[PDB]
Amino acid sequence: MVLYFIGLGLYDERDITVKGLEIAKKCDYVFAEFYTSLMAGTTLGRIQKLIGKEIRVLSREDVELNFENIVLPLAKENDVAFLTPGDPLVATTHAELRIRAKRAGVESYVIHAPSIYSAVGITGLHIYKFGKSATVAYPEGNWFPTSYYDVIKENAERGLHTLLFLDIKAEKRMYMTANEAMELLLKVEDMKKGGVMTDDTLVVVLARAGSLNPTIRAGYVKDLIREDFGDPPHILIVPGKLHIVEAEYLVEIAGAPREILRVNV
Amino acid sequence: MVLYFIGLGLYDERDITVKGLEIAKKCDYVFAEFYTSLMAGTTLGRIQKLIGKEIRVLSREDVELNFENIVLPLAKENDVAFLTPGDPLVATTHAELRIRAKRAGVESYVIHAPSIYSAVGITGLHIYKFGKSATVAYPEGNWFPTSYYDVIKENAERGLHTLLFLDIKAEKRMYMTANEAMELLLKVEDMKKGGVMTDDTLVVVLARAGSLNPTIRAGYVKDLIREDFGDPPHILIVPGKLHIVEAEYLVEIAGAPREILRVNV
Ligand SMILES: Nc1ncnc2c1ncn2[C@@H]1O[C@H](CSCC[C@H](N)C(=O)O)[C@@H](O)[C@H]1O
Ligand code: NA
Repeated sequence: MVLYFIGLGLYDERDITVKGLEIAKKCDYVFAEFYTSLMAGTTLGRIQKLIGKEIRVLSREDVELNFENIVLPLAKENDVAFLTPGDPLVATTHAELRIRAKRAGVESYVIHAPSIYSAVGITGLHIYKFGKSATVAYPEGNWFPTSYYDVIKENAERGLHTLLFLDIKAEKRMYMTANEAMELLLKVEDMKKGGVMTDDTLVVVLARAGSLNPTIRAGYVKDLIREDFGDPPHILIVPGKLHIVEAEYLVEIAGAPREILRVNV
Repeated sequence: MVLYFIGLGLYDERDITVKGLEIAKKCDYVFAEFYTSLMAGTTLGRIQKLIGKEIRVLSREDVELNFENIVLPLAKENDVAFLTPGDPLVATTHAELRIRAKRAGVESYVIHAPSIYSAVGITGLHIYKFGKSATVAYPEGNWFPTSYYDVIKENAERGLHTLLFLDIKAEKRMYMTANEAMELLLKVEDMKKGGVMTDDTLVVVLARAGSLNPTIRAGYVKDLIREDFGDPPHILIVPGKLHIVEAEYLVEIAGAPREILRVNV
């Protein structure tokens, strides 16, 4: 009579925690969703092969609207798992599902997994220096999202880094690139003109974290906006005031321009 | 010729990822450090057993001062593993170790694992609403550090949550409790009178994240300050103004008082 929210990690099926694999292996029913993020280094088959169970993949609608009609019911008489990319409660609304579980008299547990939210540490940027986070959403019709631009502004004013989750349309198989995010940022700059994002702004790109060779790059927008960072997923980071050691790492590991080593205190 | 930075996860020996365990098992030498943090739900013995390798522990001085003399030499002719609690490179100084590897002509790769930075998602608080993070340090002698107080003030002022790491004397295996942290904050409030921390301030406590049975509690300092949250480690969070969905979660899952649905939303 239990429901397990188990994270699968960043890139491939091996990013799952041992705890997660052992518990999933013994669950009667295994559900999962692959719309909140993209695990570029694996397939549904490989995950099934690793867990030894058939996995019923759910759509956003199946979850957001019928989680308690598709998953919870079985959880009352069985050990059920619900898998998700990265960590199941980071930058998703899956947390609210634990409430649905409670109201259906189902016990739920959470098994964490490596998340892009902490994996940003590989960029060399002090993780405690990150401020509010935001998402760069794809413009739709006449609707053009811009809130993420103000978030960057507020963080930068306080010298804090800004982590930018990039949009994803799983059904359309669309994964926003750091390039598309930079384009959208420049366009919003022309509108708000707050001097938040310009050709000379320093940015950091992390692509395919979790893989053995993620792409880690830092540089000025003017130089990175057209660079090829490889297959998605990508996140874009707008650093605040750098610490000298953050700069050295960006230069030594992310190929950033040597000149950023000279910080203006 | 290869150095692997492998994260051990949140609480016990099963919190390492499958990728990290397999790679660790294939390494000729395996180092670890338990000065940045400890794995409160396991032992060096249990981890050694799981990896099936002898694990040489390294002190803070071993890493910070002689990493290139103890670890890198061996990595030039073998596959070496360097294990750390949580997610690698989250501990402020570890990133520059990758620069040392580069200069020693050694290749390095990062194998991620869950970190408390993403694990706090289990509190039900939206991850994007967290602002700058801080650590609560014990006063001693004539030194009374209080920057963590200003961090809270600046985040809350912008409706952002503040993740507070509590002091730890790893070597002496001593932890600071959420209780002690709350007492310190009131003491600081009294000194700085900035109206940031009072008996009526809402806070969240997360203990033993990673365990299947963590302690998640939310309430006003006046009611939680002397509450027993159990064995360490403890994580204290000072939430900013809450979104209704966050409050409902704290109420239904963390046992927070209904009062928050009207007072803190
Ligand atoms: N391996 C990876 N590399 C780079 N960005 C990633 C990533 N995994 C997720 N993301 C980023 O996060 C977005 C999904 S947001 C959901 C995040 C997920 N629960 C987690 O814990 O990571 C993606 O569109 C992308 O911008
Ligand atoms: Na943060």
